[PDB]
Amino acid sequence: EKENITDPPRGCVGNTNIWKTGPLFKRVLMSSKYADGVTGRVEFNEDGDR
Amino acid sequence: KIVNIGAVLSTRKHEQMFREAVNQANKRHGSWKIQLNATSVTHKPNAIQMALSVCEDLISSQVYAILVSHPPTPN
Amino acid sequence: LNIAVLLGHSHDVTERELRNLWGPEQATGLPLDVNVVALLMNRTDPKSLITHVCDLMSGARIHGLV
Amino acid sequence: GILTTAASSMLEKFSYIPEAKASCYGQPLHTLHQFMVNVTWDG
Ligand SMILES: *[C@@H]1O[C@H](CO)[C@@H](O)[C@H](O)[C@H]1NC(C)=O
Ligand SMILES: *[C@@H]1O[C@H](CO)[C@@H](O)[C@H](O)[C@H]1NC(C)=O
Ligand SMILES: *[C@@H]1O[C@H](CO)[C@@H](O)[C@H](O)[C@H]1NC(C)=O
Ligand SMILES: *[C@@H]1O[C@H](CO)[C@@H](O)[C@H](O)[C@H]1NC(C)=O
Ligand SMILES: *[C@@H]1O[C@H](CO)[C@@H](O)[C@H](O)[C@H]1NC(C)=O
Repeated sequence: EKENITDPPRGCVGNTNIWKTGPLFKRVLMSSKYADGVTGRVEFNEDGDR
Repeated sequence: KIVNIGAVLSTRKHEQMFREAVNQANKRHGSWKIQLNATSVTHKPNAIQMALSVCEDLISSQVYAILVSHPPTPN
Repeated sequence: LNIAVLLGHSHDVTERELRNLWGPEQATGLPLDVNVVALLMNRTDPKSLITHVCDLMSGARIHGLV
Repeated sequence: GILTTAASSMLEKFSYIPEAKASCYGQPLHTLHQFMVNVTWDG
């Protein structure tokens, strides 16, 4: 849904430049709020836990 | 376009429900142009060859999230 | 013992000075089977890192990684 | 110099210094990890 869609390239062939939207995708994982689940209401905290 | 999703995933029951969840992710999200593509790697007791399987199966796959789903290792 | 020194492209360092770095030196050489292997590598990606580490550990049992 | 000094000073302590792994495929008594804490070479 957001912009700057970048992809982690084939880093195993001649690529050492890091993926710049790494912390962006990690922040997307941080704001992962859910109310559905067999285990229950799953949501990541500031430490990335249940 | 297409998204590879890779996991340490060998015992075939979670192969089956993992492909089922791939189908469900393309089911409850409308008709958006994204597609999914599974990637499963198996057990290796030696973690060097675990990392070898990860690097020669997941870097070229361009995965976004990798899931380790095998606790009961004999080591 | 067998010790591997490997570099990339930092400081434009070649390998011939690394061949001549240990040879006439080390007057206090107590162990006999001591050899150095100097190498360069274009790619520092972890696939080739693990590959060359396994190649040098299989390469006549190198005991020291630099 | 640090590696050769630790190896030569451990050779006087323990005899069988070369103890390596064969290869990465196919699946500790005296190391220099706990030996070269006190090292000084070339002044
Ligand atoms: C992508 O991020 C940069 C800052 O890193 C921003 O300037 C830009 O507006 C974003 N996307 C584009 C190309 O509009
Ligand atoms: C909360 O506990 C209950 C009972 O086990 C169960 O629904 C689930 O384990 C947990 N999640 C939620 C929020 O229902
Ligand atoms: C999609 O999934 C299959 C599952 O085995 C995998 O083997 C394949 O590499 C993936 N698609 C392609 C053609 O990369
Ligand atoms: C590394 O590989 C690239 C692509 O083949 C080449 O352009 C470059 O000159 C190489 N660098 C060296 C000096 O090994
Ligand atoms: C240096 O450290 C080693 C560790 O085994 C020890 O045996 C040795 O006595 C130390 N040398 C001195 C006297 O500082």
